[PDB]
Amino acid sequence: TKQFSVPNLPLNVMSNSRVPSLLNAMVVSPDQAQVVQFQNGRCTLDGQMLGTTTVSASCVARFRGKTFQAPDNRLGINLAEISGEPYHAFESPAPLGFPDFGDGDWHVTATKVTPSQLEANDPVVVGNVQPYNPQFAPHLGTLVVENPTPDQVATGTDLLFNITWLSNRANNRFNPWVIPNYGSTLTEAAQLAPSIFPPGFGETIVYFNSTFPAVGATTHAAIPCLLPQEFVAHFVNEQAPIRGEAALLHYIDPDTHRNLGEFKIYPEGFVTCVPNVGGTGPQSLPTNGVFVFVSWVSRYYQLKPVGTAG
Amino acid sequence: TKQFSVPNLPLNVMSNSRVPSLLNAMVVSPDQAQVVQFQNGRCTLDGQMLGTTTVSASCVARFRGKTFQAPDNRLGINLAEISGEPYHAFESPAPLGFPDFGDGDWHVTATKVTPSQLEANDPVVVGNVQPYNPQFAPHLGTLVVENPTPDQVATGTDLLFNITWLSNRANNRFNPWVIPNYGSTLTEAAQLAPSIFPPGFGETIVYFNSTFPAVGATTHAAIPCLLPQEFVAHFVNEQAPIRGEAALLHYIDPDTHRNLGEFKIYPEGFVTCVPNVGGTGPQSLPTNGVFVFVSWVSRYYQLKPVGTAG
Ligand SMILES: CC(=O)N[C@@H]1[C@@H](O[C@@H]2O[C@H](CO)[C@H](O)[C@H](O)[C@H]2O[C@@H]2O[C@@H](C)[C@@H](O)[C@@H](O)[C@@H]2O)[C@H](O[C@@H]2O[C@@H](C)[C@@H](O)[C@@H](O)[C@@H]2O)[C@@H](CO)O[C@@H]1O
Ligand SMILES: CC(=O)N[C@@H]1[C@@H](O[C@@H]2O[C@H](CO)[C@H](O)[C@H](O)[C@H]2O[C@@H]2O[C@@H](C)[C@@H](O)[C@@H](O)[C@@H]2O)[C@H](O[C@@H]2O[C@@H](C)[C@@H](O)[C@@H](O)[C@@H]2O)[C@@H](CO)O[C@@H]1O
Ligand SMILES: [Cl-]
Ligand SMILES: [Cl-]
Ligand SMILES: [Cl-]
Ligand SMILES: [Cl-]
Ligand SMILES: [Cl-]
Ligand SMILES: [Cl-]
Ligand SMILES: [Cl-]
Ligand SMILES: [Cl-]
Ligand SMILES: [Cl-]
Ligand SMILES: [Cl-]
Ligand SMILES: [Cl-]
Ligand SMILES: [Mg+2]
Ligand SMILES: [Mg+2]
Repeated sequence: TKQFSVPNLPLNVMSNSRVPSLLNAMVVSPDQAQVVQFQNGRCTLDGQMLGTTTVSASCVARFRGKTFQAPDNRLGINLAEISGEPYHAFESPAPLGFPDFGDGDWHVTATKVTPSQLEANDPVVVGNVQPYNPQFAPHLGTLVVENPTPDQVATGTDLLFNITWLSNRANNRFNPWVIPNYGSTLTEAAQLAPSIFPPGFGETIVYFNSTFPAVGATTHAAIPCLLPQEFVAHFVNEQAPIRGEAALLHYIDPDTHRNLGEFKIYPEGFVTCVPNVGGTGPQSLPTNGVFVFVSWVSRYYQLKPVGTAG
Repeated sequence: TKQFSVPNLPLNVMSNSRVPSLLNAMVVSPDQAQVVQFQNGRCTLDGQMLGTTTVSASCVARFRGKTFQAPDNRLGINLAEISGEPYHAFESPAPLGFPDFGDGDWHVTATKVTPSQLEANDPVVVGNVQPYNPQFAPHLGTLVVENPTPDQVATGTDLLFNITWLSNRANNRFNPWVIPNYGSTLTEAAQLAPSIFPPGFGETIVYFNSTFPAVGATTHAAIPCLLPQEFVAHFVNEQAPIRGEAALLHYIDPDTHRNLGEFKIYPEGFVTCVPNVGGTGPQSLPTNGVFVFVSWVSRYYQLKPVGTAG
């Protein structure tokens, strides 16, 4: 009998669930090629996270591990959870929050996190991770940092990594839809968050975008996700049981309470709308509105078209 | 009619409200030398943020601005809000989320954020900010990045800054309690979040600590804050009116459901406990417990001592 709700925070104060950035737009992308299968920002309406999704904003697209010396002055990393708890294979696709961008270089900045190594001196290590490299095995807990600086880092150093920026592979653009190949063969427990297929009734998937230093992207420096991280954290906190086939939301002007558009959020944890034909759908709406739960509805509830005709 | 609550997320999945890091401890510091007056992580129980506190996890201890050339190849920054909205003086102490560490160097990593500047090439600028230097004027919207790399950045470049690490000043240790001098004279509107005084009844302030690359700290790489960021986000979302002089919380083992300790959270937005005499108070409790609202209480409700005798 805990009733379902969404966070009533304005869109442009909530954050991406695949990079640590503010949300500043929502778009649709119906005629786009890739499957939709992000591993971060995946959460059911009753609060079960899927893939590698963490509830922790400060773990989104981070990773942590201990260093070892790999061939040709490459820096191997044995992964742990960002909390420092051990990471074991065969249970999830990768550690919690682990970045899910497969189509380009991760230019990373790391710091030492052992307090005894933080009494003095420069704790930073930088480098790049190439998820398309053959020595990228996050399911089994290991990856490589190419061209580290310093070249020489003592074995067993505990490092916490951030993605400072992403870039395209040579002669391609960087597609932020493409998830990594996590390697191995995943147990049933460690299964990827499923892919999401286009719903019916003229509906198209809604993406929440952030501007992000993603250099050479197909999207013009924009990272899409299926749910704001605050939605993930809200559903995990609430654990409201699913009581309908989908959940109708209204996107409200917060001051004047006018309804700016109708959306559906499905049990599997993604939002849809029906774009006004020939326009950008929700992209033209102001970004300072607030989502509110109206009611559960069935799958065939017909949404009012949102946006302008063009 | 909206009843008060706190997020029922385990402590060690919630995040600091003064740096973007996981919480991994809670401590007390009764014989602490400094006043308690953080500007980030400040929120009333009914959801009014104070100081520079933002609701947005991805704005905590970040800042943004446009570059200009300052004397001696110093890199001046004209601040904006992290959202890119303009920042104007005389309304807040500094932009939303602006870092509130005054006692040491900020070693910062910035990226370009203009999509047209992100089609190719390396978008990173690094440097350090010295909040104790005379050209640090965050209230009026301007600061300086010393020793930038590149040392030549075009004027008017939009940059988003993160604090990669902090370090002590020469011949001192870095005290993370010390807030910056924001400069100028603050209007009534732009007032600092007030300082917090020790409450009675044998209570002492509870700090939520993160391990963080703060080099040479008085705390050994630990950043304290008064509220998890998720508490800030929760109170802003809920807006539950204050209906008592303080709010009694229990810190519950989430599986065994047993009570590990009693705490009070006050309307002004800080947590207290009564340490068992001679011990570290809440510091010895497991960090995977969950805070639960019991009831409103008066200021003179007597907490059972928490922790061990030593
Ligand atoms: C090794 C190096 O410096 N290479 C330069 C190019 O940059 C590399 O380009 C690759 C794709 O072709 C890939 O994106 C690499 O990640 C990228 O290397 C990164 O960026 C450079 C600038 C350095 O900082 C490296 O340390 C870093 O790993 C560069 O290509 C241009 O920029 C990159 C970011 C990419 O957008 C590419 O498409 C652009 O043409 C070229 C020309 O500037 O110069 C070197 O080859
Ligand atoms: C300019 C420089 O390289 N200085 C070195 C010292 O580092 C500086 O120390 C200052 C305090 O005395 C202050 O913290 C500066 O921020 C710090 O400079 C930073 O760290 C160094 C290592 C470089 O990366 C700089 O680019 C950066 O700005 C260094 O002091 C020792 O480390 C620092 C972090 C601090 O903890 C200090 O107390 C330590 O003694 C010394 C000895 O290694 O070497 C240079 O002087
Ligand atoms: Cl019911
Ligand atoms: Cl709602
Ligand atoms: Cl989690
Ligand atoms: Cl240690
Ligand atoms: Cl049903
Ligand atoms: Cl219906
Ligand atoms: Cl009532
Ligand atoms: Cl209620
Ligand atoms: Cl509660
Ligand atoms: Cl805010
Ligand atoms: Cl009482
Ligand atoms: Mg899992
Ligand atoms: Mg203000």
